Amino acid sequence: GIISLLDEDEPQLKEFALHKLNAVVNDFWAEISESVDKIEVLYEDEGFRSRQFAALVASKVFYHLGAFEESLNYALGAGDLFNVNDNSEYVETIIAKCIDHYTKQCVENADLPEGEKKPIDQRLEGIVNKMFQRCLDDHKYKQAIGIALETRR
Amino acid sequence: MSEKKQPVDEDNWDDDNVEDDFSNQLRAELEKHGYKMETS
Amino acid sequence: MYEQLKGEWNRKSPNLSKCGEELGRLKLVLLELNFLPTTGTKLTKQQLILARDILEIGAQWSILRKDIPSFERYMAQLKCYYFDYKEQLPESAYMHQLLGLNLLFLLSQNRVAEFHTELERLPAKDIQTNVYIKHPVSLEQYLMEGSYNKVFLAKGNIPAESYTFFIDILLDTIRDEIAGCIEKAYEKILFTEATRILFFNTPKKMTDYAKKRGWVLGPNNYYSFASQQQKPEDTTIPSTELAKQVIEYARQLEMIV
Amino acid sequence: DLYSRYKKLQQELEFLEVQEEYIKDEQKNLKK
Amino acid sequence: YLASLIRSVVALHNLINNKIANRDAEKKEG
Amino acid sequence: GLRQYYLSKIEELQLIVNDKSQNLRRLQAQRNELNAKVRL
Amino acid sequence: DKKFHGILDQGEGVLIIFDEPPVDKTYEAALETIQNMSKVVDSLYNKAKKLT
Amino acid sequence: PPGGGEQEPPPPPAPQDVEMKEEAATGGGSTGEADGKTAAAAAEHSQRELDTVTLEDIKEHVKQLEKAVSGKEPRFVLRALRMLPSTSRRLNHYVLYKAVQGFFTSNNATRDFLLPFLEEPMDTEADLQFRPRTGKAASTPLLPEVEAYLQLLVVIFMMNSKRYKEAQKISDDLMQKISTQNRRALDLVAAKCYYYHARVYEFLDKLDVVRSFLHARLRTATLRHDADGQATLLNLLLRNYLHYSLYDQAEKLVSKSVFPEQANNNEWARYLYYTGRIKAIQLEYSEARRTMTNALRKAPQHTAVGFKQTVHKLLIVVELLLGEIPDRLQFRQPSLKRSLMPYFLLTQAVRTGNLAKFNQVLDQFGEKFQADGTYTLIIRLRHNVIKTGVRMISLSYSRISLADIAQKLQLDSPEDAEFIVAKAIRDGVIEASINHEKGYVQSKEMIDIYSTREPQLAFHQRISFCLDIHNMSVKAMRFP
Repeated sequence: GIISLLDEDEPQLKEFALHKLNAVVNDFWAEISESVDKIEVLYEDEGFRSRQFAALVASKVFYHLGAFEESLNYALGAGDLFNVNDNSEYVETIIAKCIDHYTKQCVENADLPEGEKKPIDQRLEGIVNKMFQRCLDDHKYKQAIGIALETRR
Repeated sequence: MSEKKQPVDEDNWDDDNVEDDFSNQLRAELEKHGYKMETS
Repeated sequence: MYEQLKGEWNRKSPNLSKCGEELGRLKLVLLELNFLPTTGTKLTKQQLILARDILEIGAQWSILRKDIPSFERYMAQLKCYYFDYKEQLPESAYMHQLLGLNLLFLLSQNRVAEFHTELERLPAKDIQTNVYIKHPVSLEQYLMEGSYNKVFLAKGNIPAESYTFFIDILLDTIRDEIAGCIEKAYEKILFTEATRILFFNTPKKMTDYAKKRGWVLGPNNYYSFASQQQKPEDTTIPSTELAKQVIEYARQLEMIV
Repeated sequence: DLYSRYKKLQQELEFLEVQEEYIKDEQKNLKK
Repeated sequence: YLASLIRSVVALHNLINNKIANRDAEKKEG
Repeated sequence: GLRQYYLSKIEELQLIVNDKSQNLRRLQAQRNELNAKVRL
Repeated sequence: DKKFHGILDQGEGVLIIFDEPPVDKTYEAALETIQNMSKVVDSLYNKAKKLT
Repeated sequence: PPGGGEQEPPPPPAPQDVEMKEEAATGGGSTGEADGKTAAAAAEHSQRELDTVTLEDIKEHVKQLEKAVSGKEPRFVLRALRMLPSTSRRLNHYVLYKAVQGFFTSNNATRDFLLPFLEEPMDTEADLQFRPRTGKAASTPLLPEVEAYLQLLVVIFMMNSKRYKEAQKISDDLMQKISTQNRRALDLVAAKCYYYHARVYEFLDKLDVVRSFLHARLRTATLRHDADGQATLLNLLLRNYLHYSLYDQAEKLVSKSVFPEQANNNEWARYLYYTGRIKAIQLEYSEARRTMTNALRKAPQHTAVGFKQTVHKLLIVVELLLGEIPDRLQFRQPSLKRSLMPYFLLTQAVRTGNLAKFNQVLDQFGEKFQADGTYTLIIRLRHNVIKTGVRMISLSYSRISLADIAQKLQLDSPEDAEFIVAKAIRDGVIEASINHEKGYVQSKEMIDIYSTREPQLAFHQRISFCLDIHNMSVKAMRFP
């Protein structure tokens, strides 16, 4: 129960659980198949100060659990602790569904953005232009007009 | 053809049902009848 | 060698002012090193054999104070330690009496699925050897069929440790079960026969069951409400469902798909 | 230009649904 | 239940009547 | 990233090309046959 | 010998007599078709299973 | 030299006869029609590669004196294989090394000389962008090293040969894998080498860092291609996760990778069996027997099929757990008959009502069941023996004493002979009552089951089923 240590709400262990979730959440990516609440509320119980690091490890495990959208939303709440993670082999996983749904949200936006719009998550929408910079960065630009028009920006 | 990736390495049916009933029950039931007369 | 702990652990300190210092001692384990299995430095075992002896005794007193959610915390951490292929002690005088102890309490937890997925970890340690773990798996085997008296003959046979809190929950999950199985199609039972089918001579505990369910308290009698008469003779429940199904036959019969 | 592939395979799905509905919506009238 | 059982066998005999006209012309005609 | 935002479905929007053409074929073979028998 | 049908009692000799032609035509004359059709699918092996 | 010079000189050229026709026709095709134009959904080179695995399974046996295969490696590895005008000399090089075996002596590769037989993809303008060549030019030496496995100071030669193929495998995962079928035709070369990547490791090595590499292999799978990458990477994911106690079973329930929707008729067939045992081992009985049956009737027509010797055993383990039993020896073989007699004697005890007859089997063949790895399901049949018996006795005897049924079931106790009958009614085996004051268990006689709705439920399962196969006969007919 390598995450059942969160039973202790004492803030020292709440700050040691993130200290540990860096190099121990790697192996048993199946043994954490049922840890939504112990990540969201544990990411809102401020004793766990690296609250979005827990959302990081939950996006690690839930995409492994095929919960691409649960890993996705735990990437949403994962703040800049996820939003800076953009160029790797597994981060690309949970940075498929995010804009996979944000792009249609913004299709609906650019179709009619006047009122009643979807809540801009600023982390669903955050890495959008931040990766449009990658369209600038590595000097690949044909894929950027398609990104924009796909996200209807 | 015939690959099978190996991970490890009438005449017949009616009597098998008849083998199931008297599997260990009175195989040569012939001579108990000669002994059941004076007992029962 | 950073111990702070070898004085008051074997003797009973029942819920005294040690446990907060004990967790604060388990805090000073975590500053030095993580309880990550430490794949390198196999020779250094003071973080592995000496530190886990604290964590296995830390699960031991977690049942004596009736601390159930914190009990499965330590035992799950011990499971992540014997998962390590690094060579350790193969066992001790505790590993049978703790791993099979989780087998005996998850027995009480009403989750039979995790009772049987343990069986990968020890193929031969159930029947041909390790007789102290034969006893819990044969127990839930005896709970599987109707056998109840051979279950409480095993409540005359507790060999290893006390097993007190587990068999007392095993009392309670059997108390409602006979109170469940008094409700079959029985005749009159006097106030002696089903009075002693659980384990009671004559307290007022029988009225606690006789007023919980039926089988009314009378002149030495359990009254039988074996009616089972109201439900039959239903043409309507087919006639709604089948009229759906008959048109469903004609869909994949004439209309080309 | 993966989005050129996107848009042309979109045209593909569209016109293929076109042709599929066109072939499909005769099996009754032809017979009749 | 009998009549639907017949319906499966008849179209299966029709299935071989198309596998007789598929394989025995690709070598012949091309 | 944004590269891994729109690539997984264009991978197989090409695989979803000839399914409906196969539908056209399995349908239209018989359809043309029907039209032909009729005008015959 | 089935020339008459009924039942005989042993305690007091009561002959409960009953009669019904139950049904024979509907099922067994539809049952033998199934074993006819089984031999048709067996004969499908001699023009399909051997052939393609 | 006469016993040599008449029995040794025909082993070089007659394999050279058939190896200029099978993998030279594959090298003549799958460099120019897999890297070339196309090898479509109806391809031939995969089945041609299926023809060049099975033939070489039982082809080579000997340590290859006279360089009959030990001279094939200095032939088949000096290959650029770039284009036709530079391989027109290589079509002579298929014959130029033949006299090297004949006029002179080559380097006899006997357990030591594989190290100068692997470093060649630099020699004379060889490449790795043409991985329809180089993934096959990996597997054309990667198979016969590991086909015999020979297990005597060889493992590092198998390893470094895989490392060069693992270098081809990373270029597969990263570099230009689209519409050349660089993933597709090498997902087989991934899958087929994994069994040689495993029986090395299941013999002397570890198992688990390959699993995270297989997660990294499952990472790029269905992430560029959704054909035969979702399939073979999950049976090869499961193959020791079942034998381990790690999570891997409720993960595979909620996993999206359950359906690759096509897996080439033989890997799809056992696919429903490895997850067929998962429901068997975690108590899901009634769902398992239909994916156990479906995993049986999709297998081809070979005879030495020792995994099929296991599925026919396991399929009616869980049906003894459910009650139904077919004749298991209905396809009995000279190789099935010896693999059934301990296990057929088990179900002899199940159809009977005796209790310690189970014990007379489980001491006689308790060791045999642990060799097949099935004992943990065998041990719980005593619940199903006693429910078979209590159905058997209650239907036969109408008004039987409860102090008689225990002596017939050798239960040794009448005081719980009431109690199994209590759980027989709680489960719902028999309906009727028990006179606990007297001691008899009476049973009501059955009534008109014909005028009950339940034979229509025997029909409605099969009315709708038989209209499906008539529809499937329509949907599968008019391809012309």
